Amino acid sequence: GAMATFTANFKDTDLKSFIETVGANLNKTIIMGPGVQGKVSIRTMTPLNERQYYQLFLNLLEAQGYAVVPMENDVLKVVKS
Amino acid sequence: GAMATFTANFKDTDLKSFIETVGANLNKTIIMGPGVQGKVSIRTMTPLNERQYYQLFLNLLEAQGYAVVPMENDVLKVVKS
Repeated sequence: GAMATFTANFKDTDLKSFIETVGANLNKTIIMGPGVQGKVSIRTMTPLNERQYYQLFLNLLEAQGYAVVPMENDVLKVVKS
Repeated sequence: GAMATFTANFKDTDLKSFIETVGANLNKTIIMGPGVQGKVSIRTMTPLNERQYYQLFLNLLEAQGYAVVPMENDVLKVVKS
């Protein structure tokens, strides 16, 4: 039932900037290790609700070789796996 | 990369006018119940995505005593809570 308003359409986008954008869109504080580097592409087929967008982000980062762990006070920390 | 593009800058405007303006920005037709009245000022601090913007709207209205009910054909209904 939740509103489906989240989309992604990135081609060869800087991965750090992508992570920052997603974090902002999810109202999370982002902590990134210095190993977080490179490019990512992702295009949603249809709009997502917030939880589905969060799930996509997790599944994508895992596939990219990045570990993503929640920390106190609304933090997501992303580091090399 | 361009979800977070909603903004608000309203000073001493009619609540009804504010509701209508949000509706237009969300491409939603507004249905208002009786006794929706007031004045509001509100300013976003950074640009918001649709979920964030809608939630800001809901939070503001709830503080005034109003609920929002999505309805069919891209309607938002605003009634006393």
